[PDB]
Amino acid sequence: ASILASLSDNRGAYHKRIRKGRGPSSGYGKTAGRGTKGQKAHGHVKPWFQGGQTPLIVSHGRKGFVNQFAADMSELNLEKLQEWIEAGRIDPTKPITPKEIIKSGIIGSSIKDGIKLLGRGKESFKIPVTITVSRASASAIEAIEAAGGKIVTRFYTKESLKRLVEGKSLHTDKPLPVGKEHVEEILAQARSLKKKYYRLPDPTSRWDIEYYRDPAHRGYLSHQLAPGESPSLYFKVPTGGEK
Amino acid sequence: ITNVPVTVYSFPELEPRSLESYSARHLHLPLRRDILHLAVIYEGDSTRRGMASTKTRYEVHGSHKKMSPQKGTGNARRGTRQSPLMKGGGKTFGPKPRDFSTKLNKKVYDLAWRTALSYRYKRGELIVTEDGLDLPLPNDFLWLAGGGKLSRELEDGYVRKWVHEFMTSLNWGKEAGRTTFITGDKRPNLFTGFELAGAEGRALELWDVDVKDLLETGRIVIERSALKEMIEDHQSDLVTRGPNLGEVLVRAPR
RNA sequence: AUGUAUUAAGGAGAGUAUAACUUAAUUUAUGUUUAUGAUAGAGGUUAUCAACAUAUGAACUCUUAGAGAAAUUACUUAAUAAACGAAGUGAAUUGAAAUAUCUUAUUAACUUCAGGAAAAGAAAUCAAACGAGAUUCUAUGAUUAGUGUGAACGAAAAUAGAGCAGCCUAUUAAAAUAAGUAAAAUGGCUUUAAAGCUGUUUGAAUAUUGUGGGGAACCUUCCUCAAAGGCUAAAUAUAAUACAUGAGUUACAGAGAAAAGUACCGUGAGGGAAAGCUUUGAAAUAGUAGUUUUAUAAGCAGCUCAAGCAAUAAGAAAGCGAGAGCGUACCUUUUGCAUAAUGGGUCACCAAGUUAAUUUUAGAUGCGAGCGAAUUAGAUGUGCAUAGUUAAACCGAUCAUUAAAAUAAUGAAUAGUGUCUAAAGUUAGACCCGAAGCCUGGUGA
RNA sequence: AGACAACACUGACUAGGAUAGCUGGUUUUCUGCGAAACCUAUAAUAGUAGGCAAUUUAAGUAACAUCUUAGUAGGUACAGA
RNA sequence: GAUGGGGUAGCAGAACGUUGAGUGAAUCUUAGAUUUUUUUUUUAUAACUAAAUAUAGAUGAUAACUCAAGUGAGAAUGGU
RNA sequence: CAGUCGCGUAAGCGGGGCAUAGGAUCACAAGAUACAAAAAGGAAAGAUCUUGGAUUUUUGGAAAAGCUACGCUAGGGAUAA
Ligand SMILES: [K+]
Ligand SMILES: [K+]
Ligand SMILES: [K+]
Ligand SMILES: [K+]
Ligand SMILES: [K+]
Ligand SMILES: [K+]
Ligand SMILES: [K+]
Ligand SMILES: [Mg+2]
Ligand SMILES: [Mg+2]
Ligand SMILES: [Mg+2]
Ligand SMILES: [Mg+2]
Ligand SMILES: [Mg+2]
Ligand SMILES: [Mg+2]
Ligand SMILES: [Mg+2]
Ligand SMILES: [Mg+2]
Ligand SMILES: [Mg+2]
Ligand SMILES: [Mg+2]
Ligand SMILES: [Mg+2]
Ligand SMILES: [Mg+2]
Ligand SMILES: [Mg+2]
Ligand SMILES: [Mg+2]
Ligand SMILES: [Mg+2]
Ligand SMILES: [Mg+2]
Ligand SMILES: [Mg+2]
Ligand SMILES: [Mg+2]
Ligand SMILES: [Mg+2]
Ligand SMILES: [Mg+2]
Ligand SMILES: [Mg+2]
Ligand SMILES: [Mg+2]
Ligand SMILES: [Mg+2]
Ligand SMILES: [Mg+2]
Ligand SMILES: [Mg+2]
Ligand SMILES: [Mg+2]
Ligand SMILES: [Mg+2]
Ligand SMILES: [Mg+2]
Ligand SMILES: [Mg+2]
Ligand SMILES: [Mg+2]
Ligand SMILES: [Mg+2]
Ligand SMILES: [Mg+2]
Ligand SMILES: [Mg+2]
Ligand SMILES: [Mg+2]
Ligand SMILES: [Mg+2]
Ligand SMILES: [Mg+2]
Ligand SMILES: [Mg+2]
Ligand SMILES: [Mg+2]
Ligand SMILES: [Mg+2]
Ligand SMILES: [Mg+2]
Repeated sequence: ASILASLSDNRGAYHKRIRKGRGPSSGYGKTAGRGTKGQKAHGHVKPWFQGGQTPLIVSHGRKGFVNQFAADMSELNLEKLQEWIEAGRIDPTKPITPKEIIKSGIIGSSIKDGIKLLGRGKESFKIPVTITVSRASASAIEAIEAAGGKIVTRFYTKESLKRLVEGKSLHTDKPLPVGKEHVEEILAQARSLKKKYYRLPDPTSRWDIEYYRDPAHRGYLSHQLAPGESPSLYFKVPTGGEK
Repeated sequence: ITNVPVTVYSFPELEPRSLESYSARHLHLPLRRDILHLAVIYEGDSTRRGMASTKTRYEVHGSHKKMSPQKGTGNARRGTRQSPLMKGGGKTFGPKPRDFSTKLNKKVYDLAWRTALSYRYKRGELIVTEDGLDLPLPNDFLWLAGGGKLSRELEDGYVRKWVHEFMTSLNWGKEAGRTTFITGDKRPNLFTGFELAGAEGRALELWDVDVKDLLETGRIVIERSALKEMIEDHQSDLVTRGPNLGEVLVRAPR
């Protein structure tokens, strides 16, 4: 009659409850499905126990190691980037920075050590955009430029990306200038801000520096190179000639 | 049609003065008994105290000495006196103070709030009224109560009588189920009138309403502003990208 | 049981108006409101026919001067439990299917010292090239990094919440900025080898104008901090009291105690009850009554066939049953039990796969390349998935092996996520009952 | 005399802290299906793991079983010296 | 004129009953609610009919649906 | 299949022996690979590939002697008189 006396869940949602040790006609009575006077009836067997035979992890050993220093990138494909622009969720007229990529839901709600642009669906991408990511594959750099766009791979960290979405740090695709000449130019830009904005860090390790110092990856530090110089901080391009 | 109308009445005379428009996904949803069931059972789990406690053999008072010798007695071997087999022993799997609360998605809970609100709309049990709704108690009586001439005994004996004869004329009393008055804030006349005469109905504040309260009594008498604030807070299923929420089709004839 | 508030020494003996509490054991006064209260009488023992607030007389003996066989002596305006805190000391049962390292475990316990709390505390801290900004408590991070043959043990950064407070002129009285110190070798603790603690033998330096410590072997640069001197409330622990809440208990329940640490047991340490009310009256058991059968018979006492008896009366046959036949209790445990194998005197009651966290599956259902959570304008809050591959990174719809690479081959590629119901894996007492023994602190000649 | 140390002494009593691959017990009904006591490993042989394999219900089937016809592997009973 | 029908270990599905809670400020009760019994009927671990005895207006009982478990005992030389 | 060596006129043959009887991991040691490098540059210690030393002979892999008639507990009658 009453609505509260007529509500229920779908019948398929309900499943039989098995109360063991409540008679023989229930099917789970005397022994409750344990057998007859064994270790599995009296006590408990360890989960890793195989009766005494040595496990394979010991006979063969554990192979390899788990890399604890490897960066975790948020993979982004051109197939998905195009779908977001056609839907009006990413304005292509403005620069597509990490702040606009995370707040768009294209890489999910999880922020990671970086964002890498992959080249899935590179043959159907013909939108000129100005994107700035942490990394990009060779197949995506040519597809972004074939359509008339610009791509720059900057250096980011997990804390740097969070501050970008939080507005605590302004985005910039240029490294911090070094030298006494630029000290004022930069200090003046900070005073006009009238707000505390954190700086984006720059690569300090040998690898990360070399990654963004080469033109292959469209690194933001490639300018610091000469046409004949190599990105490596140690190796050099040998000279070929009679000696 | 995507939008459904919602007439606004003047509570004392029940005169249709204004007309508002709400979405069909607000007051015209299909009746889902399963979804309503999951929201009602979800609220009962949270209201439960869950503090029942019982002692196990590891908590019962006494010494853990062995009661009798292992052999030679001729009786069944016994250990400690706190065993479940003994007289004052502890219950093995007895109740303990724990959390009985379950979890329910906000979008599913918001759908059940609007499903219970549509169940009342399609049946004519949702009577929206203009803001300021309060029981129109007589003026002379209110002048005496405030003055303090009337005793507490007589002050309550009258409200019980007036509220009874006032709810029977409207056919909103105990005869035709009961009525639930949902207002924005607390009102002296309304809330104090239904605390002395509760057989005719009850009054609740918007923050004190549950999905179960929208299905208990016979009718739901809610204010205009309260209804708009109830659907705006429980539309997580809809607004995720809007739908008509209180759009005035006919304005009050000032 | 939890939460909230308040409080910060506990017991005993004997005596007394037997609701009244200390030899004064029912002291003496003040103010206010008194039925519109508070939450025009009778009544001093035929009493306390008045509540709130504020004062007030009395308040014995022992623990508790010294002695002693506590409640005595002899003197005298003699007087402070437990739980919680910190340091010191520090096991074993247990697990690893034995067992030594390990685990159990910076545990239990004991000793000292201290307060209502204590401890800790304003970086010789963490971070990583950006920055954070004392301590304490809870959760996540995290069955992670990592250590260890294994079994297992197990961080921190950071985030969220409770609180938030800084200082040396410390809101209570302290430094002329710290040398046998930092540190090294060696023997140990802790632990990841660092850092930290430490016995023994040795033994530095003087500030970003780059002096010293740290950043997980170690050197270097850089960054960060400034030991060898100190103060600091709150959130926290425990106990007592009061109140609030209850798909908590309602008398073999709740607690051990509805009159209880009492009665009683033990030399002792110590162990430790039964017992509610005026209601209801189940079974077992006992003595009888009604109907019926029974003294020629060898029944686990039931079942199949069934004469007869049984209603004073129109109607209406429950029950008991002569006689005939069939049938060697139940459970457990076993290849197999009527077994002379196990267990039970009968009846009633108590009595065993439960809860939490974590990790999964099926079904149903919400949203959907997003899900979930959480929130004038902005930001904020674990996680999972969205791309795979390899020991691993680079790489990437491609990747790995081919000591150069190259379609040469081989392997690996396409909807998730939340909730409910239920069954489950893991760790905890882990479905219930049951050892002998091991260790620690106490008791007794 | 392994004697005594207050029921107990090849190491008392008491409080606190265990395990037991061993024994026993594990409570309502109806319905459907339905084994094994074999192999391998084990400080194992009263235990346990992995197989064979019981069950649940979804995808499949050129499935599985049996007979007929044709073909094949292999040497027993028998018979022989 | 469908097919199927013994069963231990074990697996699976569907239900009943017990205790408390929601609907419930509901429904019913001296024209007899409730009465541990007896009796009658119904494919029935359950309820129901009627009888006998006693007397309650709710600190009484209760269908249906749903929720949560200190939820079902001839077996532990079990305990009281 | 790729690499590149041998024999043979050639076809072709060769990834030890006519066939059936030699145990891992961990740790350690000798080489290679260039993966990661706990602030950073190096390194240490790790990871991958090849290789060697085993009555690890209880040979799927513990560093291990006895008595009890003073004996105890849990079981078995699954083994005795
Ligand atoms: K072992
Ligand atoms: K690990
Ligand atoms: K200092
Ligand atoms: K009786
Ligand atoms: K017996
Ligand atoms: K039970
Ligand atoms: K002798
Ligand atoms: Mg069965
Ligand atoms: Mg089973
Ligand atoms: Mg099962
Ligand atoms: Mg058994
Ligand atoms: Mg078994
Ligand atoms: Mg003990
Ligand atoms: Mg009890
Ligand atoms: Mg639930
Ligand atoms: Mg004295
Ligand atoms: Mg003295
Ligand atoms: Mg932690
Ligand atoms: Mg100093
Ligand atoms: Mg030192
Ligand atoms: Mg150092
Ligand atoms: Mg050190
Ligand atoms: Mg130091
Ligand atoms: Mg370092
Ligand atoms: Mg009791
Ligand atoms: Mg009772
Ligand atoms: Mg005879
Ligand atoms: Mg017997
Ligand atoms: Mg009882
Ligand atoms: Mg019970
Ligand atoms: Mg199932
Ligand atoms: Mg990935
Ligand atoms: Mg003597
Ligand atoms: Mg002797
Ligand atoms: Mg002796
Ligand atoms: Mg069958
Ligand atoms: Mg067989
Ligand atoms: Mg072995
Ligand atoms: Mg065994
Ligand atoms: Mg032949
Ligand atoms: Mg049959
Ligand atoms: Mg059957
Ligand atoms: Mg009756
Ligand atoms: Mg029994
Ligand atoms: Mg480094
Ligand atoms: Mg072997
Ligand atoms: Mg073998």
